[PDB]
Amino acid sequence: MDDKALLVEVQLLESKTYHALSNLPKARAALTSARTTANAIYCPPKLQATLD
Amino acid sequence: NVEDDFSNQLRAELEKHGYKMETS
Amino acid sequence: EFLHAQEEVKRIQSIPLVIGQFLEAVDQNTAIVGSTTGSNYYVRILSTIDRELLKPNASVALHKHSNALVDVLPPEADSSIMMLTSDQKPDVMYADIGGMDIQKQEVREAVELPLTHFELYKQIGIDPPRGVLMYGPPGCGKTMLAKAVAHHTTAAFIRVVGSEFVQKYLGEGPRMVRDVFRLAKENAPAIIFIDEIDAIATKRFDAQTGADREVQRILLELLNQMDGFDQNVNVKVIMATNRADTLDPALLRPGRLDRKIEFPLPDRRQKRLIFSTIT
Amino acid sequence: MVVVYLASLIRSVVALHNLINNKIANRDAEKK
Amino acid sequence: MEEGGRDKTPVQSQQPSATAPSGADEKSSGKERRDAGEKDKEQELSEEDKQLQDELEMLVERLGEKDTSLYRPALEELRRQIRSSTTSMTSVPKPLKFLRPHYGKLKEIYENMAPGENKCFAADIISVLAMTMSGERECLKYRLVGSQEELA
Amino acid sequence: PAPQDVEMKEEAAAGSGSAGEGDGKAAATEHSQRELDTVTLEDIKEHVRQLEKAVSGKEPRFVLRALRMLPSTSRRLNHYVLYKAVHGFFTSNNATRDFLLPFLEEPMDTEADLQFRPRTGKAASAPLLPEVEAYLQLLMVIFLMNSKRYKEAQKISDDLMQKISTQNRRALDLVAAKCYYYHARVYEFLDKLDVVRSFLHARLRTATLRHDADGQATLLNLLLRNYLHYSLYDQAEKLVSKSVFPEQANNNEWARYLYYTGRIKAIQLEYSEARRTMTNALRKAPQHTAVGFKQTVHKLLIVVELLLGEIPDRLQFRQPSLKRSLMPYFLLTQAVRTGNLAKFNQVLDQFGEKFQTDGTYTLIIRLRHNVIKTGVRMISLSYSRISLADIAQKLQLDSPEDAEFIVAKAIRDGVIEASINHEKGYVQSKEMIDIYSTREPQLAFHQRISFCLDIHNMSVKAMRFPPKSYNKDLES
Amino acid sequence: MPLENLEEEGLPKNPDLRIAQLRFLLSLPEHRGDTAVREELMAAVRENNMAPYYEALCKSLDWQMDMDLLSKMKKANEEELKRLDEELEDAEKNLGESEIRDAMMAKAEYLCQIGDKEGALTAFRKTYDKTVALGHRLDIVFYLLRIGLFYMDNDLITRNTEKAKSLIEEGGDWDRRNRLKVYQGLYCVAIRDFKQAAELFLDTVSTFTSYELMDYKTFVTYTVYVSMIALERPDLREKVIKGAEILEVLHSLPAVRQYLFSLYECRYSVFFQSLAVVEQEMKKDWLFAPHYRYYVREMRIHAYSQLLESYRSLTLGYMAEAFGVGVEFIDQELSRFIAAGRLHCKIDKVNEIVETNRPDSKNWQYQETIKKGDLLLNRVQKLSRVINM
Amino acid sequence: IISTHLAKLYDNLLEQNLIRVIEPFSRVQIEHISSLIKLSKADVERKLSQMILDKKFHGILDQGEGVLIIFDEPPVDKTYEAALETIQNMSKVVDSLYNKAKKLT
Amino acid sequence: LNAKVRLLREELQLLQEQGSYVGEVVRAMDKKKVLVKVHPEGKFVVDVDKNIDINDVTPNCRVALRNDSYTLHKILPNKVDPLVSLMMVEKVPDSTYEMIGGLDKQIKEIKEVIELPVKHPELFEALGIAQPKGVLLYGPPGTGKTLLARAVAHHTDCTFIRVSGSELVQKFIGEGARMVRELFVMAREHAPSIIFMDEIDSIGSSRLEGGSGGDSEVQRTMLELLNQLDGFEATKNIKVIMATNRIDILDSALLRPGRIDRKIEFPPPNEEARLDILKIHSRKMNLTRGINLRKIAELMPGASGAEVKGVCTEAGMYALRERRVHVTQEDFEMAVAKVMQKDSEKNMSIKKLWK
Repeated sequence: MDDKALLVEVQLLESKTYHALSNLPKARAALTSARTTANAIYCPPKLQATLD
Repeated sequence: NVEDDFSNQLRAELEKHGYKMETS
Repeated sequence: EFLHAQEEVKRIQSIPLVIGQFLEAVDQNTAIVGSTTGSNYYVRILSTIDRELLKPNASVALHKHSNALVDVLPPEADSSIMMLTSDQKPDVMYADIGGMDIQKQEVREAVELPLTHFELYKQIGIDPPRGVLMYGPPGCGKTMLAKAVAHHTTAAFIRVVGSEFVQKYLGEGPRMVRDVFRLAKENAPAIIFIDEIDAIATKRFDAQTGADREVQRILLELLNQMDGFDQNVNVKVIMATNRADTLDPALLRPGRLDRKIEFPLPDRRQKRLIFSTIT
Repeated sequence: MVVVYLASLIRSVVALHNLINNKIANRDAEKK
Repeated sequence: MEEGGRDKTPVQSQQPSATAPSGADEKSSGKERRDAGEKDKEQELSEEDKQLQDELEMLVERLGEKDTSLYRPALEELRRQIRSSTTSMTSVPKPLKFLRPHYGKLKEIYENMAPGENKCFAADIISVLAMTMSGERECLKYRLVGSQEELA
Repeated sequence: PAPQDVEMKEEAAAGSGSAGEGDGKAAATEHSQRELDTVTLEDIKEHVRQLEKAVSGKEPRFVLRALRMLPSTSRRLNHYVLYKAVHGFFTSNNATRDFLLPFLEEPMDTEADLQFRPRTGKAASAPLLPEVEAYLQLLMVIFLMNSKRYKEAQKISDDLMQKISTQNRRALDLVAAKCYYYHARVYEFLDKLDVVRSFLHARLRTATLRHDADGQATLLNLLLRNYLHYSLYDQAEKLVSKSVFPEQANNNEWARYLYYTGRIKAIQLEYSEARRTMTNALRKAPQHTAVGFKQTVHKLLIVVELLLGEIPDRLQFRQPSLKRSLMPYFLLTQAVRTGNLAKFNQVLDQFGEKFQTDGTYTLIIRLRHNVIKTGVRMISLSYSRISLADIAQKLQLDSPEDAEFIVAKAIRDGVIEASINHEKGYVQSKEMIDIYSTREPQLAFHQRISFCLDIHNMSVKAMRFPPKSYNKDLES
Repeated sequence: MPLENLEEEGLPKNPDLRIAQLRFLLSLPEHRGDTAVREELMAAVRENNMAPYYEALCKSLDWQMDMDLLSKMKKANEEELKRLDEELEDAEKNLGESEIRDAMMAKAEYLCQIGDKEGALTAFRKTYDKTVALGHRLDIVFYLLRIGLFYMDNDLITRNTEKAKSLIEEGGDWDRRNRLKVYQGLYCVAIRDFKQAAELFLDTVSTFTSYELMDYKTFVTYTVYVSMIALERPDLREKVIKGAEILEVLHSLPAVRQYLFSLYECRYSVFFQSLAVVEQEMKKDWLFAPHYRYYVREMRIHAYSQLLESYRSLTLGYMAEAFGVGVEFIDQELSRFIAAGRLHCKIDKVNEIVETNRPDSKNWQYQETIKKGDLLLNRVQKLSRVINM
Repeated sequence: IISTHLAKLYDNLLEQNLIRVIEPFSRVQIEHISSLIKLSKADVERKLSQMILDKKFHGILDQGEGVLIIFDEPPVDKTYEAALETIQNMSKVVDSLYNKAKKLT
Repeated sequence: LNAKVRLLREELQLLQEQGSYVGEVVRAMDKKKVLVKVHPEGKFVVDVDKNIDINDVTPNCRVALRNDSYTLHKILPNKVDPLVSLMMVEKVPDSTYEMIGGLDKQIKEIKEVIELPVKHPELFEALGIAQPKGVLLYGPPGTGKTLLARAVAHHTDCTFIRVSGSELVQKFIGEGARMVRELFVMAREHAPSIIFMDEIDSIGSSRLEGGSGGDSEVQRTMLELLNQLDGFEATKNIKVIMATNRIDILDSALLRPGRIDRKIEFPPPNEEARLDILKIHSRKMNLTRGINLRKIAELMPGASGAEVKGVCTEAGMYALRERRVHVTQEDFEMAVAKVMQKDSEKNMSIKKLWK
């Protein structure tokens, strides 16, 4: 039942690792969860830039 | 009948290392 | 003689013809159908050609001279032009708009994939996706997303308003509710879209107001359609509303519509995408 | 061809059986 | 129910008694009909006699698990039996006692179950037995009148 | 007692045979008569009824227990398979026969249609009389070939089966036609100097006058097998050519004809054709009746395939599970492949005696051309231009010059197909690197189309024949 | 998880570096109580020494059994025997379904350890039979399968993998699917069909996260050897080299990674000496193959194919150096390989062209059509013969 | 991330540029195409070599003569393919056809 | 080939004959003719055919018609009815008491009430006075009234024909308000049947408070025929299952005694229920990695059952994105969150800066 801005950041960094291997599916699934909490700003500038 | 390739396995690995120098 | 005889039937199979709808089979020989001429008919099904893919529900043609069922029509034929999205089509796609990329992927996953592919959902073993409820801010192009996926499928789209569900001859209105859903099944893959349920999904109704009676039935029938649809490959109703307080909180709830999607009212990134099209 | 032959083999059993039934009926009569 | 796996007495039952009446009584179906009719052998009729006290007790538990689904599959065949047709008339000392609980089983089917068929099947077995038994039968009716549990 | 248990089955045997005779007698029902008569009835009559249950003393109990000597002698015919005048010419275990207690059962069912009361035996003139006589012999011959009886019994078969018949009919000739072939195999097996061929030739004249399709087909295949044994080549060559050998023939007939034709072709240097028929023959031959000849096909075929320049697999030896008997042939397979003669000559002489039996020895000596051929064949096809010097070092040939003559002769035979350029000195492959410009993909397809069309014409005619035969005879 | 044991078996099979693995192999039956069983597993190893035990020789390289290995075995069977009896007694007390099947498995393990292989298989069937969920049935098949794979007896392996795969959708035993994927690939290597193994393994890595089965990393490494052997470069290129699996692991791959890099660089001297390296480290490290001769033919034919595919002409020297294998050898292999038409080439040795007829041309499509087509005629004749009579 | 991105960009560039030079077919010399394409002699040979295998231009490279030949359209493969397909389906059928036949003999 | 030629030729002449309709024989007359009520056209009195007669066709039976002469052809058991169109969407019923419910009490309580009167109605009549009247299923959407109704149908051995509480649902030959009688005739014929009279009573507000109203008016009559005509008072082989969401919020027609005798209360979910329902769904949909069904059940209960169905389904959709063919833990847990927060957002509205 939990998402948080900090929890998204782990998933943003996991997507990055997946992009470098050349695999979009596992990354795309992960992107979704991350953008949703992001929509309403609740974060310092560093998290925002990673999500972007 | 039985394939000559098996007997060839041991002989083929070794050949490779020498051959490249020996012949062009 | 057989080649000469077949010629004779072909002529009959062809025009003149009068259209009907073929309900159901009571015999392989003869079957029951209903016309647009205002007559229900018992008509004979032509032999030495199939009468065993005749049997499912479809549009059908009956000969004018002989009063028989010589041949069949697609289920596509004899659609209304009263109805939306059968003298229009959307031309939009995902590329054409910027923002709400997160939202676009969710809608796409739910609507677009089962239509195109029935098999993927089966392998995994889940029931194919249910409809998506779209509620959010005005003008964020919530409906636009529904247009972009509808276009991608390359299939029939039946698009109706709330006003089209309610009567046209007084009391026609509940009957029309049954018709729209079944019509989509005959010409499936297909999408059913409701632009407005602004006075239909509202809990409050009277019968002391004669007008309210048809409307309170349209809501009750819509709850039902969701029940019958389940544990099959039929996708649910996809709808658009202004707010989230018009719909009922205890008659419609998630896991009868898989995804119930709110579109962000604050969203910094969405706006960045709108400006970037200009760039 | 093969299908008609498998059936043909089954027909054979009845068809043979008829010639023997007649034999058995002729013998029951001559033995009384 | 004619089984030597125990449903009837080829040797003294006690195990199926409690168990069978809840779902649908299987024990008494084979016991009253099948054992009586196949063997009118008197050493075998004595096992049934010992069994008899148990047989009486069966009526109060049977009234506890009443419900139309539980009752309907359990007996259709007891209803059908005739004593002179199992020829159990021809031994008087032990079959006469077996009739005493046999009646108590039948009465629940006859009225409570309302349909026309249950009454008519049930009539044929009561009459034949009643006339043959007489004097003891009058006592048997009285016991039923009172009822093991005072219900409907 | 012992013959009572198998008694139930004797009534069963009689049911199938009696009907078969019945069918034959009314016009031409021929197709249905031959399928019943051969592998199908026989596998059951012998194995299931006699051997399996035990009690082989139910065979001369079956063709006699009335005391029929027949109007033309056939009393002896019945004795010799089993119960000669003593207990068993193989296996007795019968308490009732016709020399132990007459009668106990009637397979004869009191009607001339296999057998009948002694009233027939001492004299009859009936039209049912030839029909029972021809039939009488089929029932007997069934145990003879399976059990492999020998001696005098074998010698006296011929006398009774033909030269008691010189008048038959199409119905009768067909039955007799099958009986002669089974005796002939039993004859072949003993390796008696007493002429098998002579009887089979005498039988042919009778076959031909009735003009019965069946008689020609059976005798002819056996006549070739006889001929191979004596090793008189010329007559068999002519006899094979004359055989049209009908398309509507039993399965065992098909396997045996192809097999003989293959033996004949192999020595001739027509090995491409011989090897195809011989491989086919093994598959086509049954599990039961075929076993004597069957063995012989697998042994000979391994040598014959080498003669083409095929290199036979290990799976071929392991899979029927005969590998032990096949072991020497296996040695020849290795010798052919390597390309060196010394190993091939040594094996040929040493196993020489064993090969001669099977009839391989004449084919073994032909492999000497083949030892070298098979090895040059792999090397010429695989590569494009290769030196005679490469062929000689690998294969262990004497000289490149020696290898040069050997390749020349082969390209004349045309089973290696090449043109040699002895300039630089290489042997050159034929290859066009496009066969679309040539008719060959079309010609390949077209050949199939003729072969296919033959199946359609064969099938339309064959299909109706058994139901037609049944209609006249009446079906239940 | 017991996949390590298969890696121990495999390396001695080809007689090269056997010595160290022989010892490691021997240690595993002490733990288990597998003395008798070892002789059976030894059979799979064949074409090398594996005969010495405490109950046999001590002369050859393969390691002696300990006095302790024997004693432990006595303990284990006594203990197993005690568990089986104990498990039944508990079964009477409580639920029938779970407890009884556990008991039958005890009996199978006991027979399987003493060496009564037939006895173990009848018991194992019993286990399968008993009414429990389908999910639980799968758990019991996975142990016997691993044991089956060890001996490399074909029959045992076929049965288990095949039923196991059916159950997944029907029960809904998707959770078990993960162990199963790896298990399907093991089957696939185990028959002489390395072709299947190449497609199967690649899928296995993506769907696998974890559920009681061998590491993620180990599979990826193994995926590369199957992928290459069966697949030609365009298939190989998409799947592994662009795909995720190989890159994420990074390290522990150099033999295999050297193969892919060299193949990309397309300098065939470099690819061929890496063929040999990946054969020694990876390929021989598998016991798998019911006839080893097929494994050797496929690695040589694949490498050969790549070289011939790229060029319609090569000079003989470039081709011959690139292989690194002898004139005698190249020729000897070539004659067998050409027939197949995977290579479809010929050697003009005296002008020094290595020409290729092309396996993409009309000459090829013909070779297949004719070859299939002729055999079909022989077949119509065998069918036709039965039907008439 | 950067490396991967740069790599994908490299494979696409290489394919686009080749198509223009090769386009006449036949036996274009590796050297004339090299000049036009804007590549070096050593680099072009290697790029072409990778490409034949990948079939990213559908030609064949001839290292014996020192020319690149591109495969011209050949006459129909269609004839062979329809025969091939028909014969494979019949082989499955034959296997079914035999089993029932066993009953006769 | 002769036969094939003949079939087409006969087919051509036989067919040419103009007209061929359908009617229903409402009744028969002493003139040995029968009244046919042609369904969208004039009524016609025709003589009996030699194919079927008055003995062969009993009243209010649907029939085929031939020609422009409206002569009898064949008997049709079917009739055009909105019931027919409702079946098409309904498809095949599913579910059992156990899946929906979870507790052994819930399953027992529904089972006794419903099943036994279909098995033997004669018994019930005797048991009290008359045959048991309508029954009411009510509960939260954590028992789901229409879904339960489909679970009941397998047990009872009935054809589930869902019956709208609407009677403007016909416009086939006229409105349902007018043609209340047709719905009845079909219902009887396809006996045994369950007529699921779905009127949730969350439609109407003033209709509920009052007694009068158009909707109330039409509904009242359809119920009254059930008693007057009997066959829900001689029998109860056909069960009238009413559904509402509360004990009392009912419309005046449904509420009153003599078309009610039963009301059944089912709880909303609990952890123990959620375990059962999630398990059954999990296996069907796709089971999670290492099992964590227990965790989700312990943590919190489902709002409805629908919510638990939704979690399993939603999980499967995420796994496809991943390039999987099966769910993991990571997907299964995400699904739970997504369905429940959205529910709690829609339902609550006292939470604005409160709780």
